Amino acid sequence: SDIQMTQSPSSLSASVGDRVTITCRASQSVSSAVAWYQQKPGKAPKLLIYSASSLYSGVPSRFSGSRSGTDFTLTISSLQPEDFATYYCQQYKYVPVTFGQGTKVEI
Amino acid sequence: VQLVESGGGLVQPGGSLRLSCAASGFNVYSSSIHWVRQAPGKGLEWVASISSYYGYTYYADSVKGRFTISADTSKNTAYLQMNSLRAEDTAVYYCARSRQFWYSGLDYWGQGTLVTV
Amino acid sequence: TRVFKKASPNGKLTVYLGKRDFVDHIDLVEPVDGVVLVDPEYLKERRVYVTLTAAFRYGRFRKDLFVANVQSFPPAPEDKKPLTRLQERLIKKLGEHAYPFTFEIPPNLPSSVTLQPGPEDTGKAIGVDYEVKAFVAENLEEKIHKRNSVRLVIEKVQYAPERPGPQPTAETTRQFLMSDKPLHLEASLDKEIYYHGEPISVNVHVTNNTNKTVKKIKISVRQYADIVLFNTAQYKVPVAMEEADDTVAPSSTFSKVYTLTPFLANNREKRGLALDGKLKHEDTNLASSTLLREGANREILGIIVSYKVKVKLVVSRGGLLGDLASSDVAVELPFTLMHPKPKEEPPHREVPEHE
Amino acid sequence: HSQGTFTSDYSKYLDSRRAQDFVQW
Amino acid sequence: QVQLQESGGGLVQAGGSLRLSCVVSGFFFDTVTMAWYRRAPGKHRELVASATAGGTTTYADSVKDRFTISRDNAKNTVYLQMNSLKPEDTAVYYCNTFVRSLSWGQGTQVTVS
Amino acid sequence: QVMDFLFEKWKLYGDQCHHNLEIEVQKEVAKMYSSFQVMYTVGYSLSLGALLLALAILGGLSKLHCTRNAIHANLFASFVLKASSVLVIDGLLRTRYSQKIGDSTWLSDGAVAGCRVAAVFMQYGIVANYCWLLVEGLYLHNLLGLATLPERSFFSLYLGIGWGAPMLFVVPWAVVKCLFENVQCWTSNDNMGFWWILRFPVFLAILINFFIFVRIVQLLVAKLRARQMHHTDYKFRLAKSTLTLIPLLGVHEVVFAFSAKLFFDLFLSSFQGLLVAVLYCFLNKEVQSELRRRWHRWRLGKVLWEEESCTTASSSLAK
Repeated sequence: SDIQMTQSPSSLSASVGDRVTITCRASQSVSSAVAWYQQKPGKAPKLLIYSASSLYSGVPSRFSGSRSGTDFTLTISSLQPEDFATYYCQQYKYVPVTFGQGTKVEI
Repeated sequence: VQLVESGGGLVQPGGSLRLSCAASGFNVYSSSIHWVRQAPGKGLEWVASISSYYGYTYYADSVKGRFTISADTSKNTAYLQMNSLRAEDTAVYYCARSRQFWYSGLDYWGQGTLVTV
Repeated sequence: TRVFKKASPNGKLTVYLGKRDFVDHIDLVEPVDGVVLVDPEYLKERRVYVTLTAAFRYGRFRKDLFVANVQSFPPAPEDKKPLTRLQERLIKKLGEHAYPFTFEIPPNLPSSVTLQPGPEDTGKAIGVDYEVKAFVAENLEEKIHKRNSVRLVIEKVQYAPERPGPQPTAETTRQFLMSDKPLHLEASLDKEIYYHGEPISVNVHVTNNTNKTVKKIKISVRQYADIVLFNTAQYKVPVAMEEADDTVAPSSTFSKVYTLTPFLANNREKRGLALDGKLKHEDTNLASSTLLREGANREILGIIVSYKVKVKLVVSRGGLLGDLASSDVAVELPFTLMHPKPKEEPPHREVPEHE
Repeated sequence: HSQGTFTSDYSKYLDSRRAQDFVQW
Repeated sequence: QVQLQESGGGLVQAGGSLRLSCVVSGFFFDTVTMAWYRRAPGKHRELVASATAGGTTTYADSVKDRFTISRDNAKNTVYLQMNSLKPEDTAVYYCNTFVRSLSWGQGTQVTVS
Repeated sequence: QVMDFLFEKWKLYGDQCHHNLEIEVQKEVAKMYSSFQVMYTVGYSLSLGALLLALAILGGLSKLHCTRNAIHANLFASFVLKASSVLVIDGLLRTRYSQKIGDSTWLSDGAVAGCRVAAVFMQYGIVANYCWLLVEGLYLHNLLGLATLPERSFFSLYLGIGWGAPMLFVVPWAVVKCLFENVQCWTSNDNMGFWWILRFPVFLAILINFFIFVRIVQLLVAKLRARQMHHTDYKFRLAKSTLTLIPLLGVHEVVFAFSAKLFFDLFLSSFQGLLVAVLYCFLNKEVQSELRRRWHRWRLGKVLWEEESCTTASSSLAK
């Protein structure tokens, strides 16, 4: 029974600076082992947050994450032009580490 | 810190490639090494992991038995021996890094080399 | 945030714990906070007690080293201790039936440290650990069953100090047979504070201006565990070992460095190795060094873990045959191996769970 | 030696026994 | 190996009546107290009704005299009634022991019309 | 030579003959001296094991680095050599005599083949036994007396006075052993002047120790009052053990040189090995303290290694 994590919104279209919210569910309950990653075309993925509540070093403060039960949400206060990229989910509670389907924002 | 990996290219089914991952600024005993591949146009996927401090070695179900991962602490490099390719296994492989103690996600990632079958 | 729960087998009792581990400082220890819930229609002429007993397990027995009794029953004493923010926050969510409890661990107490059982050893724990239990009893002398009480296990850990200390160095001079020049050996480390898994480096400056030649140089790291139950006894554990077939010619100088790393991947088969306290069967790393006030041991009655790298310089006894003749010149370099200051609560299990 | 002389005195007992040994045979 | 299965839920108009029920297999609540926990969109669980094995029923101040709760040992199911519904009472209803034990489930959501 | 004389007379009488054609005293000496023979044999045998056991502790343990205690171990090598020498010579002499009894004297082959080598060692051991009593007295002189140099540059001379004296004074007796005596083991009582070359090296060692003994006791007693810190450290521990071995061993032969007396001497001489072993290797505090340290570790190891609880959950919390 491998854990399958799916994100309902395939892609988000938004202007510059508007509030954008995302969701990311998991088939099986995970306590806090959730990490958020982003990547750009022709570039390596970069970590954004870990444990769904903590903030990594060197990341702008506009990135915020939270958890409520079984789903996990990533919220961006102000959408800077450089933030237009693709975002992924990840769980690391068990050895079958599975990533999210993948969400891309553009404008 | 920055790490670079290479050793990929076009191959034929049934071939074998060895992927070298040079690491600088950290060792393999205090930092687990993970390999993540991404299919063209698809999402991310984890294939193998290694933790030299405890000796634990894990592989994905789709690559179980085929792939053997080893870390040489002498030159501080991560090595992945992959064999018996099919068409569906082609992707770009990223040699990422994670903290062995106080795991907080894949903080560091490699440059990435494309593998074509 | 999230909390921890330990439901009673009968479902009529539970305990809420804010966090598992508790950092123990040089002089004060972080207090243990929590809230215990007792179901209604179950406290009539009934009392609730919470204990923080700590014992050193023997095998198959145990010896109590610190026990504290606090009464969280609906009958409350007139002298009420102040409630922390975490305890007060749980009161609102849980309800008015929630009964907070507090603990004060005395200073100069052994930390949660265990030892490797061995190949043929059973699953019983051999090290020391801290236990939190909640039960209902008319009095202390009243017997408490197993299914009518909870059993929460916690650990006490220490973190590396933020103030770097002096660089460790050693000096020695061992005179050979009646007529010979003195033998000088030097050994030092770059720093004394090493994180778990971080490499360790030792520098050697040996100048043997004597007839006797120098055999292979031995580099080793040894772990100290002075387990005391009724008598003081120490143990030896060569966690890291290095082989160097280099030699020093008579009346010549030498200088080289060596790098090692202590881990239990190759030390699993060893018996008696000290490891950090484990709540479950999940394995941990090597036991961290135990900081002490150094004023007085005062029979702490526990396990104290110390680390120091030892260099051995064996002489080949040049001159006569001396096939079995060999003198070991050695010095000890104390150092500290502890976890750094964290920013989050550690998961007390392997983060990727094999299941 | 004081005891050494006494040990030499035992030789007379062996010498006497040797004479008896020939007599017995 | 305990599981929580509950029935009841749908679109009903204000001041209606439903038959929210749940069955608890495995562990038997012969003596321990059963409670019916309430959720809220964007908020946490909060208690509204808790029934015991002796009939000592209690209700929250905000949900005072709104309805009644009942329990029965046979087939170990407990019931809960809808009376004087208001639009602010729209969320998923949870059933659990007073100690929040017994493998907290998911339930079904009920809304006003 | 009594047995040899009878054999020579018997052989001559037999050849010539062919050409022509107090009971009680023996019973007392046999029974009584058997008790005396075993009286000192048990003392040496018990001391032989004790000396080997004491030597094993010093060599086996890691405390051999210090020269203060290591010098005691090499002194024990003289006691074990003397104790073994007396044991082997008694057995070989008993074996040689028993062979002549039941197991006509030239037929037996091998009587004193091991007696000569054992006799010289037995004389070597006793003279070297008090030679090392001299080095201990002078070595302790520069620990509790005025000194500046560390325990170095004197160890070379220590071996030159321990076995050095029984290297040019015992070898003249080796020449005299075969020359002018040659009495079947080179040990006899024909002339009392030959013992003067053995006792005088022993006598010289005893008197020179008395010169040291008076000097060392007056220096310590005078300095004991102000800043000696008695019994606090190893400085006083060596004083108790050494200052009692020097006179007790020295006067043992002084009164003897100047059968009730025979029993007392053998009884005292048999226990000399036991007395030196307990004072230097057993009654000493640091060796005693370290000995129980390993005993504690062995005992502690045995006791440690002898051959529906619901799971933890979690819940949300409002900030």
